[PDB]
Amino acid sequence: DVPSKIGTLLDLSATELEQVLYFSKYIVLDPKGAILNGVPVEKRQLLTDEEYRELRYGKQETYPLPPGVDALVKDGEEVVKGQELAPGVVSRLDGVALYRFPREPASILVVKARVYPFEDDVEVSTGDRVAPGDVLADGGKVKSDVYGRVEVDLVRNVVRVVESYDIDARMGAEAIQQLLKELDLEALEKELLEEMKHPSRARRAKARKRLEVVRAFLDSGNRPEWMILEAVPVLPPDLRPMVQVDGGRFATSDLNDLYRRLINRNNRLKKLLAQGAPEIIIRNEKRMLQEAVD
Amino acid sequence: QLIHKDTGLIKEDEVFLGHIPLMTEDGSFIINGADRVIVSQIHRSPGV
Amino acid sequence: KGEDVPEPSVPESFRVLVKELQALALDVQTLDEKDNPVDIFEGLASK
Amino acid sequence: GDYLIHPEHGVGQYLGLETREVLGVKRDYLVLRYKGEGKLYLPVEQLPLLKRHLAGRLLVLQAKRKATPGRAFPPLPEWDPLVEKGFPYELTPDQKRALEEVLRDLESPHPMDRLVSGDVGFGKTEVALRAAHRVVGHGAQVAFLVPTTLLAEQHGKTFRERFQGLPVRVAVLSRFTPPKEEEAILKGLAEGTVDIVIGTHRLLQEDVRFRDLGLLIVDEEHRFGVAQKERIRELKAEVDTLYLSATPIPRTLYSALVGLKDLSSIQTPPPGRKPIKTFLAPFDPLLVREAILFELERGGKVFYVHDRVASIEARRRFLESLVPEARIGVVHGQMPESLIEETMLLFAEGAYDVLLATTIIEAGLDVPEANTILIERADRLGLATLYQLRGRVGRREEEAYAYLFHPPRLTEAAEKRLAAIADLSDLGSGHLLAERDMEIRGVGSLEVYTELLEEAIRK
DNA sequence: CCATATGGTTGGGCTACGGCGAATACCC
DNA sequence: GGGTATTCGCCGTAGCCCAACCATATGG
Ligand SMILES: Nc1ncnc2c1ncn2[C@@H]1O[C@H](COP(=O)(O)OP(=O)(O)OP(O)(O)=S)[C@@H](O)[C@H]1O
Repeated sequence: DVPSKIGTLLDLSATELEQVLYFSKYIVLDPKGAILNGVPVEKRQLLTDEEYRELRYGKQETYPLPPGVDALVKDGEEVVKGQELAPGVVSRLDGVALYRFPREPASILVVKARVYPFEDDVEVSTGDRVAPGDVLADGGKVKSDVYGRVEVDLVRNVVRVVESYDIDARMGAEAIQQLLKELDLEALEKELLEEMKHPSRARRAKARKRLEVVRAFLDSGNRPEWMILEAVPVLPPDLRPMVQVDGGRFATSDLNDLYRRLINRNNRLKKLLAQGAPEIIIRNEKRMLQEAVD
Repeated sequence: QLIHKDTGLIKEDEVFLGHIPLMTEDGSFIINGADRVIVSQIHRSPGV
Repeated sequence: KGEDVPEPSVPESFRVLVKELQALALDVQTLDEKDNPVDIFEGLASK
Repeated sequence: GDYLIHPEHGVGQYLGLETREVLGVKRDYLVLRYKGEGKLYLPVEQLPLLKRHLAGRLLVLQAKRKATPGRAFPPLPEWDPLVEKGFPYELTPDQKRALEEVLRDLESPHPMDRLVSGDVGFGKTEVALRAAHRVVGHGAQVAFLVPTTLLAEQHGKTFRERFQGLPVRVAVLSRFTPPKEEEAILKGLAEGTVDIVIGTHRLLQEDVRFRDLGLLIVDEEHRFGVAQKERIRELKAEVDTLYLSATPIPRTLYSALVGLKDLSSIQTPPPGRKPIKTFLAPFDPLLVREAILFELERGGKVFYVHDRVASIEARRRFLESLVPEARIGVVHGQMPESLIEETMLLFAEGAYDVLLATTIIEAGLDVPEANTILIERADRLGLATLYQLRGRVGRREEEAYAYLFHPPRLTEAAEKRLAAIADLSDLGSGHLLAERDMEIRGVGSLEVYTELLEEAIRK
């Protein structure tokens, strides 16, 4: 129903909740001090899965080269964007590089990673994420100076770290419910009053409507999270009477068919999560689940 | 006459195209035993 | 039986409407005049 | 007025010559009447392109041989340790029980008529191996009418893997079998110097003469044939019958088959097994890319099926355009045996990586390294075929991944069919109850059977 | 004399308008 | 940026298909 009351509270548009409720883009919970291509990120933020991966795992580019030919870059070497990394292949991004097959490499990756050579022990393990200014290795001498996940290298005695953020964003009604758990209505009402003190009559009217809705949420005594369903009720069966007509057919309420399709898809996705399926069919099945309950 | 222009193949046949309801003598129609009729329909003439 | 037909208590339409509304994930609070939550089903099909 | 024969359209009746019309083109025609006024006006340039000129009989036969003993079987309890040595593996005690059960059905003068079932991949061969060894232990021949000539070739490979220390003369007769070898095998078992035969129903249609009609072991009668079931009955005059058809007929015979076929299923057929981690989806090529990446990670093999409604090599080139890494090969039918066995030995070589079949009859092989199976055309499949694809991949110490794709997501028969497929957990009797439900749908009579049971004792 | 093209066999399975409104346009 | 239409714009008004197998003919 227009205006969407969930979108009225959580300050969105119908397209954005369409996205996050049919798994088109992420939405954040904590920015965790991340960034988006130069501008830092904020709460209630759209995010493509491309950007989600890029801020989580990042952009790594691997390049081919002539077979049996030694490259200008050596193993574990800093690369500048625009460098002639190869005999003939120009760089693209900024990070450290690794070979594939010497004799004199065959292919070379470069990654968004800082490197810090360790001499003594490492204080962390591989996969551990850590902010700048925090210790990493050599009893605290080698330390984290970028946001990223650490990879130790006992071979070259280098604690490297692939520079990435630990921002939590999700795609789902669980995430919408998560945001709905975190609404102080009081300062919300107060800043709505501040927009009432603003001149601009359009934003004044929008804030007026949002204020009336949130005052209704105040007085009615409700968690807005109760707009999200987690256990759907099941009607008495006689009110959906699937009965036998004289011709052998069953005069049947369509609610029985609806309940059947919901039970089928629901127990199917329970079984799917029970095994640890690859996530693509998980997203598609949750899409069909929301479609079915709709 | 299914006639290909190029090879000159002329597959000629006498196909069957369903049934057409026939008018009675007095002017009615007999559809499934029911007695039916068609009423004329006036409308605007074409042209300018 | 040959007497006056009595008067029904909770309405049949009332009851099925309450259950249809509770089917829509919507609690409906049937009250008295003093906000005591009155049951209309007498605990028949309610735990 | 001639009985002419068009080389393309067969019968034709000469009518004359026509100088008929085209769109402003003057070519001439000779004219032919066909069946039901087909007046083809053939152009004259095609002048040398024309020439001139019931069951109750079998039912009471079945009830007769049911009432008839036929022959008895001695045990010979010394020969079977020798060949029993020849398989270095342990035997399931359920399987050993069913083995001794069907062998005591053999040793009775009644005809041995049983069916051992169970969830596949357990050596259903081995009971048939030692039963056939006892049968050739008394000199009696062993036949095997097979579902697939590929399975015939694999079964002959396993039999020769067992018959090393035995002087057993085995053979395979099929369409794929070369004709000199075909009639040489027909000769060799016609006088019986060939002992054990496998093959498809050229064995049943070329009227071969047999020498010992003792033991008949047939598998997978579900796709054999109904009138070819009657052909099996023609073959089965006074015989002892074993069926390794875990996948039965949809209760159009399997209703009455219970009772007189002592159902001898085994449970937990193999130990050390893995639940088949199936999935299901609609079609997506990137998922195929990730799946073939998974199987090249584990270094395994891949089956891939199709509908065969068109060519499959064009689809194969399309998948190779998707994945230019692996080496994909088609085992399409209607090819000579040279092509099929070259593909089989190249996947034994395994430089070829993806077996692109179109049929379970094209792909009923217990290839060990296969652990990934993908299906596009799961909508147009019978359930028995579907789980036969499922169990047909499967090896010890290894998981399995199945990706069955729904194009419409809508066909309600196949919707509930794939639902009652996807209810699976792992091995053990779930196929049996699934077949039970499918057979409920299969019927969906005892009265005439009570009549024929009565008269069969009188006959 | 041997090796395919195509035939036919059975089986297996299958489907245009009132009309309030509203982003927007026009105005001062 | 507040005020004034506005204009469309949707809301309400019981049949095959395809697979394998065997057979005959037919070309090197
Ligand atoms: N005694 C045994 N116990 C367990 N597994 C065995 C035994 N003997 C053989 N096997 C395995 O069983 C498999 C036989 O191949 P399958 O054909 O898949 O099994 P099958 O049951 O004989 O045939 P099906 O059921 O028609 S697929 C092989 O992988 C053998 O290693």
